[PDB]
Amino acid sequence: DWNFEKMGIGGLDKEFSDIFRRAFASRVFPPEIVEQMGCKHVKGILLYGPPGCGKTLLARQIGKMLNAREPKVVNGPEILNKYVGESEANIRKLFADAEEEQRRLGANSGLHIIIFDEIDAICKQRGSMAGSTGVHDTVVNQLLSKIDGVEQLNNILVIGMTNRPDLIDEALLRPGRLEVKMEIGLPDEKGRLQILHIHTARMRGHQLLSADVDIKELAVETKNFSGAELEGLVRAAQSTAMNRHIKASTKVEVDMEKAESLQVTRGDFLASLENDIKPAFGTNQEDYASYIMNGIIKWGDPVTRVLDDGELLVQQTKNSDRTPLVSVLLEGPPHSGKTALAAKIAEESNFPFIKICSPDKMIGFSETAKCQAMKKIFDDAYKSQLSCVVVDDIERLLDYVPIGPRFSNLVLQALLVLLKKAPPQGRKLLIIGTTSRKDVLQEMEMLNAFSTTIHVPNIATGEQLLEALELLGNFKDKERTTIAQQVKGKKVWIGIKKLLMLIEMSLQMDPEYRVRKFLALLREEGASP
Amino acid sequence: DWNFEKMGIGGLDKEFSDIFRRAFASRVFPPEIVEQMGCKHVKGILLYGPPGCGKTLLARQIGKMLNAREPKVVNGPEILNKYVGESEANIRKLFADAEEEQRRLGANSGLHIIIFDEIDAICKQRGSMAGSTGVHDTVVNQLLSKIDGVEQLNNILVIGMTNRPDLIDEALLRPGRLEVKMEIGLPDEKGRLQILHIHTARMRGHQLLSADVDIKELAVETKNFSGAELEGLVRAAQSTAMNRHIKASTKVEVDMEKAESLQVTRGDFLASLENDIKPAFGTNQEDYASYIMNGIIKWGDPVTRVLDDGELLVQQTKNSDRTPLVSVLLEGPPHSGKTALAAKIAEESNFPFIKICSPDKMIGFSETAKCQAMKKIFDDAYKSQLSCVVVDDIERLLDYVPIGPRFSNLVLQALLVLLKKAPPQGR
Amino acid sequence: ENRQSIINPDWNFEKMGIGGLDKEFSDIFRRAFASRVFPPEIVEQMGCKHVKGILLYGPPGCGKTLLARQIGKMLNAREPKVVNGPEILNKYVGESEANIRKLFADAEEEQRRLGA
Amino acid sequence: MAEDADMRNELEEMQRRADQLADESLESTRRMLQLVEESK
Ligand SMILES: Nc1ncnc2c1ncn2[C@@H]1O[C@H](COP(=O)(O)OP(=O)(O)OP(=O)(O)O)[C@@H](O)[C@H]1O
Ligand SMILES: Nc1ncnc2c1ncn2[C@@H]1O[C@H](COP(=O)(O)OP(=O)(O)OP(=O)(O)O)[C@@H](O)[C@H]1O
Ligand SMILES: Nc1ncnc2c1ncn2[C@@H]1O[C@H](COP(=O)(O)OP(=O)(O)OP(=O)(O)O)[C@@H](O)[C@H]1O
Ligand SMILES: Nc1ncnc2c1ncn2[C@@H]1O[C@H](COP(=O)(O)OP(=O)(O)OP(=O)(O)O)[C@@H](O)[C@H]1O
Ligand SMILES: Nc1ncnc2c1ncn2[C@@H]1O[C@H](COP(=O)(O)OP(=O)(O)O)[C@@H](O)[C@H]1O
Repeated sequence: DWNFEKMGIGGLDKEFSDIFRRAFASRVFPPEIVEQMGCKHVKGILLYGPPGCGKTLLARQIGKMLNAREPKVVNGPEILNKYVGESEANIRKLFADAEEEQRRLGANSGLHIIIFDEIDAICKQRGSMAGSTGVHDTVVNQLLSKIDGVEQLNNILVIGMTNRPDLIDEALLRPGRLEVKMEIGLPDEKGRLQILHIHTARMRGHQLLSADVDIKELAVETKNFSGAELEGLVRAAQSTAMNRHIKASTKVEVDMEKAESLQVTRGDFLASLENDIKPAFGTNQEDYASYIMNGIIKWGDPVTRVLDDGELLVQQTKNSDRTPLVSVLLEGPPHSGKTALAAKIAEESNFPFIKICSPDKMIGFSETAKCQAMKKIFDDAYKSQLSCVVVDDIERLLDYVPIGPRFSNLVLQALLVLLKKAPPQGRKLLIIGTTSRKDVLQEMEMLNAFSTTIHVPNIATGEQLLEALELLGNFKDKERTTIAQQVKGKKVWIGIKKLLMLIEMSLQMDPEYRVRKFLALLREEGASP
Repeated sequence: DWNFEKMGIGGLDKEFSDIFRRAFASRVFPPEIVEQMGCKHVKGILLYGPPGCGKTLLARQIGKMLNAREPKVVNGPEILNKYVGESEANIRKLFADAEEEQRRLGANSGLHIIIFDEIDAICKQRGSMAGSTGVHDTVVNQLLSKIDGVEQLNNILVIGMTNRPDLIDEALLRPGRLEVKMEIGLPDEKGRLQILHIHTARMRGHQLLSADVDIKELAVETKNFSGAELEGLVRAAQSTAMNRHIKASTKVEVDMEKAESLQVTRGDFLASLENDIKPAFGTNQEDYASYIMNGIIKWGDPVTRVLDDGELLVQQTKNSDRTPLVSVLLEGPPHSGKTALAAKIAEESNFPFIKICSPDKMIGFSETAKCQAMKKIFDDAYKSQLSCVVVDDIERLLDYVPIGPRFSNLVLQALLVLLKKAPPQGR
Repeated sequence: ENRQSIINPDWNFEKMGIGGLDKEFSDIFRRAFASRVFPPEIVEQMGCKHVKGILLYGPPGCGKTLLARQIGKMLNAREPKVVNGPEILNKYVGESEANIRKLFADAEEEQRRLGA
Repeated sequence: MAEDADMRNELEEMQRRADQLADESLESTRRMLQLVEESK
């Protein structure tokens, strides 16, 4: 009475199809032909992937699908003991019921499933430098000699799950021992829709779910959510809708009059999305609120030009096929506002994965740690169909100082190598970078890597300054006229950030001296290229 | 017999309301409706914050609010053992009863509670090879496999407490494991008032508290106090009041005439508030007597200008929204009296968190230690609605020497990065 | 049964054998142990815990241990458990904590057997 | 510092004390006494 709709797995059609074909295709064809072919049976499966994507569920459902014995289970390092030669006595007792039904019943036995777990804790590689430990290097040898040894078993099946497939011993993954290897990854829109249907069917069954909740919008609005977080979202919404009827002021009592009209509405879903769940391979509005502090105001024409260039680069990296990697550099004089524009260009991209590598989280780090952190950000970025990464304030990332000069040469060489590494076949990536000293970057031969360049100027005319003042709306008509008469016949050179600081500084005198103080401050802050 | 007014907690209405909503909401609704939804129950909680703000109290009060059997406890790293394969046995020994009862009874079993403690001492991130690859990557895998494995449990609840929420592993904090994360922080005025009203209830009932003491003029004079220090203040006042009756030096002797007329008066609170308890996120009066050693004599006009400019800079950082972070540099010829004026400007601002980072407390340190010390002070400065940090004698921090030149680059980079980092929202 | 007899039947200060400290002892007595001699009725009515330890610092050789032992012999307490700092550390995993965890055993046991 | 990897253990048993034969001897002796009493 097995049926795929019963298992309750969504978003993993291809993986299961491949597993079924490879492993269970030779145990269902008529025996005579399978004998004529003269082929043995596969006896291994390995599953790996990032946390929370449906590995243990798959193993459990495979366990429940077979007409066989009750599968064993080994919860991590559960086969260790402190005596000599006891850590291997528990490794021989697992294969001790399958070796008895092969001698007696011959070739009519039944599958004996075994399910390891966190296999990377007792199956790490053996060293050839004579640096063994004992906890392994005698367990691994016994396991290897028991899965495939001098005498042959043909009625077993072994399943393994792990998060770090690098460390597993190599002699244990040849086509004789663990032949099938699968990676379980994040789903796309269809997978999320299927998961939401699977997790909402029961509620919908008993007219408990409201009529104005639509699942397609939620599927669209949850980007790069893993398998577990959708379940958590649904559970949080249910918990809120259930708590709406409980009073915990003095004693906890349930209102039975209103408890019959229980219903879950999309307001609960929106509140849960806003407050409770926070994904890992997505983005949250905190970053754009911490970097774009005071929004963006169009004080002139150049802003639109910069944004348009960003748009063109985004579209190119999204549609092309020859160039799956493009990068650009934003540069200009200091205090001109060139880190808000990069964040805005990235935010308007509408890519699924967005990150900001900034040297605010690396105070006190030695260069090794900086290299490793950058590598772990890029490695995380190599697991999505579209991405965007921002490298911020390069000059502070190399530890530069005009005297000497002095800097780090082990971090400048993990950047020149990481700007020319194409991602795994079939994906795209866009890298943006901001700096304030182009010439120094030009002496290090770092402008060859970047594909193009964009320029960000300062306010350079009285009309632009008055437009910015009107946009901010600080000084009123008479003060604006006075400032116009006092500044329209000159030239100005000042960044926007300094303008905000100067306005805030000058808003502290008494109401009859603010304009004079502002003009006095602005006069000293005057320079030229 | 449980009602919130007797739990003995104050200043944590929102935290407890949210914890109750998320963790215990679905265990008290009628079973029929819950079964007509098919939902599991949340399996963990995490509490973190500065020292002494009410974490263990909350855990202890939760442990005895439920009708479960008595909770287990793990007093830090008490699961470690030297022999191979003996730590994981102690880890496996905790979930046994829950497994047995789940297997036998079914969907009628009662709750089983496990209360970890100082969880950061045994659960650090895996993969930090060459640091920990034995008895610290096989004591985390076992826990991961036991909390949520191939066998299903539905009758456990786990609680963890830690001062450093950055070290803990990542695969141990996803929906399906420890997933309700709260933060316990310093209280605002109402919190202090509630704590004081909680901690002086018995005394007022028996008429041992004078009618002179006011608990609304005492919540205004204690800024950036935490709960532990308010408790200690009350206890110090009680001790000072008690000892005032014992009149004996050679051999302990107890009077009885005035022992009946025992009372606590405002004088005791004033005497203990300024002489016994010293907060950790507050001002200190000794520094402004060790730096301003001979006062500020006014020898002309140039001395009444720096102070006015300091006043203007102080007033700007208090009534602004587009400039939460300010800075200023005082410079001049040597032997000109710079540190005294900075100390005076800091003193005359009335901020509730003033600290000085001087280089005579770092004699003999290396570069990394200096970085860590400055970072620690600044980190402490981010948990207070207002602050003022003084950084004097920069060239000594950098270790400048004209020959060469020679100095420290790492400290310079840390200092140049800490001068334009904004605090959390609203501070 | 009132536990007001924590004070040893007979005690003088100067006779203890300590000379040179007269404000340290006064402040310690006031701030720490003023609640171990008052009759239990009032202490119970006011509902206050007791101080759970103190710290002593100074040069080496000025008589710190003597004062600790005298404090202990004042309150009819049991025999103190003298320990040394660098004598607790050990090289195997789980030994230093075992040494540190073996000092609070008798207190817990006697708390179990006779509460309060 | 250098943390010791851990440790491993070895065992050496000792002879057991069944002390069960004496029970049979005592039962037999009691039967001796019964028969001896009857004969008289
Ligand atoms: N495709 C899916 N369909 C439905 N539920 C899913 C799916 N993938 C994951 N889940 C949810 O994940 C929960 C448990 O996840 P699972 O056991 O697969 O985690 P894991 O990633 O293998 O574990 P870990 O990261 O802790 O090593 C399941 O109860 C189910 O709710
Ligand atoms: N049109 C604008 N362009 C850029 N920033 C703007 C604009 N209007 C307002 N701002 C605000 O001005 C500030 C720009 O400062 P920003 O953080 O970009 O400095 P920066 O160029 O990185 O300087 P630094 O030289 O210190 O590294 C931000 O608060 C941004 O919100
Ligand atoms: N919010 C509060 N309400 C009432 N009493 C409090 C509160 N916070 C602290 N206290 C009192 O102060 C004591 C502080 O001890 P507590 O167990 O809360 O410390 P903690 O935060 O776990 O400390 P740490 O983790 O730094 O060791 C509490 O036992 C209680 O006596
Ligand atoms: N008007 C004043 N302004 C500043 N300090 C004064 C004034 N009148 C007296 N003093 C005293 O003079 C001393 C000021 O010296 P200070 O400690 O500031 O030296 P400094 O400038 O840091 O020295 P150096 O550069 O040599 O390290 C303090 O004792 C201060 O009390
Ligand atoms: N205040 C004091 N009065 C009399 N003797 C003292 C005093 N302080 C120290 N001593 C002498 O010092 C000795 C003990 O010193 P000790 O307590 O070991 O110093 P520390 O605590 O610094 O190690 C005793 O023999 C005692 O006679």
